[PDB]
Amino acid sequence: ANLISFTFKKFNETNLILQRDATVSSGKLRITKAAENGVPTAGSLGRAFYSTPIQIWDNTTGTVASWATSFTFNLQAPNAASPADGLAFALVPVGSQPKDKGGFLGLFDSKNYASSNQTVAVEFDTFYNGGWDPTERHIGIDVNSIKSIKTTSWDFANGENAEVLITYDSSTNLLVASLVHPSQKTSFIVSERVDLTSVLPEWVSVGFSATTGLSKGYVETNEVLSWSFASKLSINKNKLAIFNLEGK
Amino acid sequence: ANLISFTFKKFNETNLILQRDATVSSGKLRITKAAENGVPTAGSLGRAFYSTPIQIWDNTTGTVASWATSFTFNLQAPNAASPADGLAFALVPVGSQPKDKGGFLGLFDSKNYASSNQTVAVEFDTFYNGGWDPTERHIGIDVNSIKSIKTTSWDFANGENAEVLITYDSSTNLLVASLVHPSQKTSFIVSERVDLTSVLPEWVSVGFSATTGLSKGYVETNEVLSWSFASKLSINKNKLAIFNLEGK
Amino acid sequence: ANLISFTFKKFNETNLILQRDATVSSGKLRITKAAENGVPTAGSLGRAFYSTPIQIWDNTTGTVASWATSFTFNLQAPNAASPADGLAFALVPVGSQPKDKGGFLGLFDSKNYASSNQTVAVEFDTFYNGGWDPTERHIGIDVNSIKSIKTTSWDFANGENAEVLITYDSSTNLLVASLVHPSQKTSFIVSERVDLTSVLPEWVSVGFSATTGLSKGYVETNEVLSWSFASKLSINKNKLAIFNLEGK
Amino acid sequence: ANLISFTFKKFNETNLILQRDATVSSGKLRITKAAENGVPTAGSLGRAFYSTPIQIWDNTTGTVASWATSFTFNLQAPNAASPADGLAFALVPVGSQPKDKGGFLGLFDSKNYASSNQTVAVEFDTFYNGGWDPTERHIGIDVNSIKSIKTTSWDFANGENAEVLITYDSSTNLLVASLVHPSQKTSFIVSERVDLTSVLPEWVSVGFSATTGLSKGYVETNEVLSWSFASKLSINKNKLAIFNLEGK
Ligand SMILES: OC[C@H]1O[C@@H](O)[C@H](O)[C@@H](O)[C@H]1O
Ligand SMILES: OC[C@H]1O[C@@H](O)[C@H](O)[C@@H](O)[C@H]1O
Ligand SMILES: OC[C@H]1O[C@@H](O)[C@H](O)[C@@H](O)[C@H]1O
Ligand SMILES: OC[C@H]1O[C@@H](O)[C@H](O)[C@@H](O)[C@H]1O
Ligand SMILES: [Ca+2]
Ligand SMILES: [Ca+2]
Ligand SMILES: [Ca+2]
Ligand SMILES: [Ca+2]
Ligand SMILES: [Mn+2]
Ligand SMILES: [Mn+2]
Ligand SMILES: [Mn+2]
Ligand SMILES: [Mn+2]
Repeated sequence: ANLISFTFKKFNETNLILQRDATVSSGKLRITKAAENGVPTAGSLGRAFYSTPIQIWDNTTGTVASWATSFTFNLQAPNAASPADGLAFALVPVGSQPKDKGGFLGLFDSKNYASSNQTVAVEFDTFYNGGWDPTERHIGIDVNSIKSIKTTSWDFANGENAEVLITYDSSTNLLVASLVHPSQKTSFIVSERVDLTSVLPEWVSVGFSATTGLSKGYVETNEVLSWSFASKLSINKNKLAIFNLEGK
Repeated sequence: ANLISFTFKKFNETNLILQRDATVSSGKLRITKAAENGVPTAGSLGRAFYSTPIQIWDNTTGTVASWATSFTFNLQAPNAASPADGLAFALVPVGSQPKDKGGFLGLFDSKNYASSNQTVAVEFDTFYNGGWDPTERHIGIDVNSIKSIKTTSWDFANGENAEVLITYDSSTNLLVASLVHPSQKTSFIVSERVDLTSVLPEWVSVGFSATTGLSKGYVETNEVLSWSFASKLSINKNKLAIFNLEGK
Repeated sequence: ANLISFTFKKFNETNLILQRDATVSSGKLRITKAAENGVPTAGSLGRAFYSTPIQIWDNTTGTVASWATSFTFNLQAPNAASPADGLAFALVPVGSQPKDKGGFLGLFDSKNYASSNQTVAVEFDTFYNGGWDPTERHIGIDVNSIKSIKTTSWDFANGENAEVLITYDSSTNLLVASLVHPSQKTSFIVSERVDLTSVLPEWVSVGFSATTGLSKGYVETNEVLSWSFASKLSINKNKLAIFNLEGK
Repeated sequence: ANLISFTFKKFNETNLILQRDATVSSGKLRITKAAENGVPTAGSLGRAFYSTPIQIWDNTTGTVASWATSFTFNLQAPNAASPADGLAFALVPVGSQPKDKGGFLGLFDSKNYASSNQTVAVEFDTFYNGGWDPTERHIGIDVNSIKSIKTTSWDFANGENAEVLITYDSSTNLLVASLVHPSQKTSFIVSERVDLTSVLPEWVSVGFSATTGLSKGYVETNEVLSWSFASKLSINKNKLAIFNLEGK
């Protein structure tokens, strides 16, 4: 069985693929733009992916990878009544480029299903886009669309660390995503069946995408403090307890 | 840093401490009694712990272990309208013996706080005991009492696998417990601050406790299909993504 | 696949089976007796095993475990021209008791093959017993006999740390043992085919055995500073890179 | 602490940086050219490195990474009396290009110390270059020169798998390299102190380099069957047991 894993407790440019406004500052992955004084700027889009492609499924053998990722993020809004747009963990084709900003989170073009995007994302959505969104802040699973196939309520705590765990089990095709705000003692969970052989190419880049608002005042930070990933592809035909010790 | 981990995809008597009705049958940990025909029996109590003690905190250094556990369980009731009582993952003192059966799950004596029990448990409670329980099936965190310090709703699916992840972070003192029913695509999550140095002895046995009803007809299986554990104790002063690959 | 591992950077009585003179002092596993002033005593025998049994092979499936262990030891002799006897890493039957002291290292009765001992050991032999030993200090593989089936020269550095790696590959039946003296930049290696299904019971205790001389003046310490173990048993049919990081 | 690891039981172009003749064929990394009939060709040079750079030391904190790698290789010569030249595991600067072929193994220019190459390599040298080589087949440690700073005898078994383990301990600055031929039950070991902060840049590519002879008839395969790597960089201040299970 082929294995790949990593743990970034601090970040570095050298092992990341940085796109647009995404930047490493003082060991922190700052996906969207912040001023020298620490003011988040509007109209920002940023992306970061790991420098090594991950084989998510094998066409010749029919094997599917089981994988898990954990990260700690922090969305900090100067004014909570007006922030946007959110951040997401995504699997994209290898040389994949950013798409629409704002509510599309740098990952999608529109609300309708476009299979040629070949993108799976778990979004953490700070802004009510209504054109497609549920009423409150939510975690969603995005398959080739910004219009999540399933969501769950997220009691987002402004400027407070969120510790995320996303797991994919090959044998049940189940994608699970959970968020914890340790300072609030709150927790949230989403689970949906996703067939990755239907959605993603055999090889993907894993990482993050985030945006700020399309208006001057709708601003927030989209920072990632730590990140851990592990994947296991069987040859023919994920120890999770040991994995979250690495990251969250 | 001292480390300990294991993964049981199948079970064996030889590395377990079996108490009361708990038994290994065909590689499955059957905590409570089942007939030769496969009929769950009432009035049953069973416990299983790992044969090696886990240091959960160090008095001399002040260090606290971070740990994670994942398991898959299956509660199967012939009649869903009348089952009891549930199963729990517990940390108990090393030579610890079973307590009250039924709604006390083999772990506690009463509803009031008794610190000398020194027991932390995450319960999966199939039965409304009301004397202390919420109205529906629930996951709860038990600290020296059967009366959980916090609960969350559990849409229990009869005879369907439940994949559980329990994590404890030393730095935030946060115990998180999540349950997934992959066949239903449902998921549930509980999080509460627990100071283990206040609750548990330095050394504990980790494992499971379960009971059937205190009436002839209130019967269910309490089976554990797989189990994974990992713990990390720093010397002075948990990679989770890699851990759940091991178990769930 | 069933997994078991641990890493002791410091030692504790609570997760060990201590036999005879073996003792934990200031986080160090002291296999043989030392005075309050730090003087090693003669005629000493000591043993330490992990509290959880390891399944080394499965009779019903025919599967054999692959395993690896790493430890750092220190043999300190007041007078190098007169020390004895050495220390060994051993796999013994579960409730196994010490045997002959001195040159037999607490593991064997005699030089002739006795299959009922069911013991595999990698010895680090400080003393020329001649009755069976090579001329100089040696690493040997012991199968049911103190008379090694294969040895290699060991340029033992008195009172200097030795970092050991022992690996067993199920698919090649190859036991490899290596010793490094980092302060000397020296290294030594032994490899021999051993069929464990022929030698060991299905379940074993893993750990250490050591002895001091059978004369007043032939004295040394037999200390173990750190210890790491991992084993993997397939269900029906070892990552050494990551192992020795955690390991050594 | 930042972590990185992988295990290739089979190979893929997508996560490798392939240079010159190096190619992936049927899941095997074939470093040097082979004909369609399976005939090794002369005058070949090939290199393969992992697509993610490894931080081997940190200038700002003074921290040095501990790392380990394990691989299985196979050198197959049609005529043993005339093969060349060998293969090596190397750490090179990130965008580093191949150097001289033949006896220089694609890694070096000459025998004299050139610090600007910034290359550490463990060589497995099939050919007596005399200009710098010991008389028989050898494992050597190469620091900025093809003239090894230390070697050891290698009883090379033609067309037989060699299982290699290379470890670097930050605290002792010790590089250890061992080779096992499981079919022969033979083993070999080399150890030397290397200060990596003196030799390598902070970031390196890890991987392999190999060459065939500079004469028509001096031909061999230089195949790598599996490969595992793990590295650990502390923030301010390696479990080998578990590593070599996943590893080898
Ligand atoms: O005002 C901020 C908002 O502006 C909308 O036009 C946009 O679609 C939203 O995603 C959000 O950015
Ligand atoms: O009838 C079944 C029930 O009986 C009650 O007396 C008991 O307290 C419950 O835990 C449950 O077992
Ligand atoms: O005096 C030292 C020696 O004494 C021998 O009789 C004994 O067999 C050796 O193992 C060694 O201990
Ligand atoms: O002919 C075989 C040999 O030829 C030499 O000139 C060369 O330096 C050696 O590396 C080897 O390839
Ligand atoms: Ca939105
Ligand atoms: Ca109850
Ligand atoms: Ca001897
Ligand atoms: Ca040469
Ligand atoms: Mn949304
Ligand atoms: Mn309850
Ligand atoms: Mn001997
Ligand atoms: Mn050479």
